[PDB]
Amino acid sequence: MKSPEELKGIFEKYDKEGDGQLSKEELKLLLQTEFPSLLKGMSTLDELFEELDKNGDGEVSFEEFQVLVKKISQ
Repeated sequence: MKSPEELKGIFEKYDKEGDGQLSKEELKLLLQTEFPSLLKGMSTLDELFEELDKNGDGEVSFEEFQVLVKKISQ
């Protein structure tokens, strides 16, 4: 891997709303374009936001998303 903190460089940018986390409006976007391999066939719209962050808060911050980035790989 290039850098372990390579995850902070993405989510935070897709946080173009100003809420600390992403409503799927900002997530479905982060998955497509930069993280296609995951949102490229499986894990569709409601299958990535609810798949790993829906503990019941219609939102996905960076640390809920934390392991998210690690889930996008081994």
